[PDB]
Amino acid sequence: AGILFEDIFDVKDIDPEGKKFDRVSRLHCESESFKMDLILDVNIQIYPVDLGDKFRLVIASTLYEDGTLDDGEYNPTDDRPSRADQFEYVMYGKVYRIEGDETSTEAATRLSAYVSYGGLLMRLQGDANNLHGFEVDSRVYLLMKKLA
Amino acid sequence: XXXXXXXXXXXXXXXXXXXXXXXXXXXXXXXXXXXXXXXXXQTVNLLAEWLIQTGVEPVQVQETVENHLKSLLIKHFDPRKADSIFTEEGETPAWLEQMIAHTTWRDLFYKLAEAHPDCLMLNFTVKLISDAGYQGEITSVSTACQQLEVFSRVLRTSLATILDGGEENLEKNLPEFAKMVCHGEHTYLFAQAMMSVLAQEEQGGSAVRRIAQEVQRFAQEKGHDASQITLALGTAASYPRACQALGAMLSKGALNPADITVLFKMFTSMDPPPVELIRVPAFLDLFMQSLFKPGARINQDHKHKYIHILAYAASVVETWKKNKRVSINKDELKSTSKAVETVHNLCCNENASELVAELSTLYQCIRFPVVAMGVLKWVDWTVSEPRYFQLQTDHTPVHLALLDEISTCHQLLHPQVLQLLVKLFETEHSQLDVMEQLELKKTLLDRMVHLLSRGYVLPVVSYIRKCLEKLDTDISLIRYFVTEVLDVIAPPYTSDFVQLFLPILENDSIAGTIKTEGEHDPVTEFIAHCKSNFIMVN
Amino acid sequence: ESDTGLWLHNKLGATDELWAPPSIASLLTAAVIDNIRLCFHGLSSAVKLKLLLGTLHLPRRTVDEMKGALMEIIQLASLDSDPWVLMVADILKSFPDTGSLNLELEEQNPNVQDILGELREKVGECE
Repeated sequence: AGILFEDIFDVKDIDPEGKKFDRVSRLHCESESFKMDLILDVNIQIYPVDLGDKFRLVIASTLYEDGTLDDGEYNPTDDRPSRADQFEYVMYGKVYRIEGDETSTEAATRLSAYVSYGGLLMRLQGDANNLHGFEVDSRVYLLMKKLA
Repeated sequence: XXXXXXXXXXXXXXXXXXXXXXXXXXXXXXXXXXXXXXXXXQTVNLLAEWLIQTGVEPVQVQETVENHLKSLLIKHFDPRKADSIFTEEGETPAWLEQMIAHTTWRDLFYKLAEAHPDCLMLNFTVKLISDAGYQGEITSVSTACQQLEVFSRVLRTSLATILDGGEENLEKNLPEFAKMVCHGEHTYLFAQAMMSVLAQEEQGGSAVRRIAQEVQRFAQEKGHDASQITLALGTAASYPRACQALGAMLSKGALNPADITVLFKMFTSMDPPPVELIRVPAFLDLFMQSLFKPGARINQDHKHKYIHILAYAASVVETWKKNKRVSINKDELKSTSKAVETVHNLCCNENASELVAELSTLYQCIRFPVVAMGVLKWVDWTVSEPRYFQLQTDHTPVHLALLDEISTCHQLLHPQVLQLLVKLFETEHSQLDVMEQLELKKTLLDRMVHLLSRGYVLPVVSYIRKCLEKLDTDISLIRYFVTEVLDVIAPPYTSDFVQLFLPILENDSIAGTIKTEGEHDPVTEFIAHCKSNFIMVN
Repeated sequence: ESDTGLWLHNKLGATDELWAPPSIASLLTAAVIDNIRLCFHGLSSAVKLKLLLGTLHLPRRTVDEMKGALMEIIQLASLDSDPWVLMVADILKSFPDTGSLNLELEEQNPNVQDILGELREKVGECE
């Protein structure tokens, strides 16, 4: 209900070319099943992620489970039940680029969606059947949750 | 009972079946019965050859242009929606006759276009190219090699082409051979297995092993982890843990000291492995990278283990008398170890007056081939540093005198030596004076003349012709090369050297070669000898 | 796991690449191989070929743990009518057992016979 995407990933690399920023690092992750790559900037301070972790990641268009489609204002007093209580790390940001392996004759097979969470970048390279919910210059959430 | 035809009689088949059983409303039938609204232009197109008889060219290029237009129409109006259906339906008189007559590029471009459908047409055209005598020669496509009967025979004819070619054709044919056999890694497995079974023989299998090693080098370039395939083909896997250590180390592409202690514990004992596990050239190249880079310091404790491993690689002999050894020797690897140790010390000390001082000991060292290859890689990694040419003695010929020593004492390194010299000659040296750049080029051409003196002549003169003709360098440099080559050579003259040395001399700066020679005559002697050799010059 | 044939076809079925993809030792665990062994005749030939070539990129100890299951996948691979799967099974049948690949590829194949005959003549005359 408003979810654009949902998959379980598995952390393979943490910022392998060196650590450019001390508080935020990027995670090179492969999916558990869908064969797709995800490069994710996460705050290590408030939410530490170690290598070899496994996490669920659910891009949702809104947190409110009815799909009420909020504007994006900070409402800390709204007691409408959101989906963020299932999760433990919610990032809001806009998706800024959907490039893909396309040709001027036939369709695109492998898509690559780009999304910035404030400044924290995430590239999700997968197949077009899984990234079809993404639209350029829309507002998405992140909703990751680590699990053993 | 229609009688409405201009030139639709040639379409008399499907008309006739629509003629006897027309019925209902035959408006479309009559309209297609007279849809050939022009004249007899199927015969007047044949009269276009009769008009070309009055034209400039009554030749076979007119029918070639008509067949090219027909091929462009058959590729433009290609039936891609029913391609596999039309393939799987008839296929008996059409594809057989087309592969009999017009098998030049038609079905090859058809299998280059889609190649996923039309398995009946692909199979029939592949079997007809198998019916073609020389091969597989039409199917020269990096993605149409996904059929085994095709790809095996294409591999066969390309191996025959390279093995009849030689060392000159080793540079030209090997990417055109390696783009097929590195396209799929399963095709790489098939090809390397064939390389192994052909290199089982000592009667000419060394060239097969060489071609396997360049295919493996191209696989390392393009992105394979093909060393595990290479070790799995080898006999090295009969002794498991050494080969597993080599597998992990050649999968990392770098030297681990603990891994070489694991190797060295297995060597220098009373049960060595068969020496073909260490003779793999990518492993010796990683040795040269980890040992003779001008930086990259080695921590003085497992250093002698490194030098002993390289000495055992490049030193010992054996006698495989029916897959067992009975007489090996180790009596020259102490000298090899001493030489490589002295050279690694000279590459570690990094003090250039000392490099001039111990140059007689370094000349003693480069009598050995592994030493000379290592010094060649070190001088490659030293001289090709940018902004190097700022120490200047006679425009720094010291390392280039080591190039002359390497070229003198050996002959197999000459392609790498020429590759280094033409890499430096193409490299524009910024921040130098232009006269100083020009004299640096004169020094490199002096080194190319020294390579020309020791036998290795034809790639050098071929490069000089290539840089006079294609993408031209300074003409004065070629004039200096001609001047220094003709001040040392004398008749008799082999016909290939005359054939290759003639057009650079006679075209484009005749006059500059003779200024003040006098006592021994200039190029005039070579022109006279060139008239006396050939058949007039032709 | 569940639907493991679809899982192999998902993680390995990108037919636009033909090499053994990396992290293939992290995609081949003994439980996953024992899931392959019952659904091996279902998945496509390209993914099957990726699988058979990826079984060589495992380390030696993991092959030495459960080489019997890998030999069972080899014996099921030798029965398939595909030319590539039959040839790669003929090469790869000796790798978990010995450590070395096969060199006797000569029987059951006129292709290997023609290539070896023509090339033994060519190598014999090109010394």
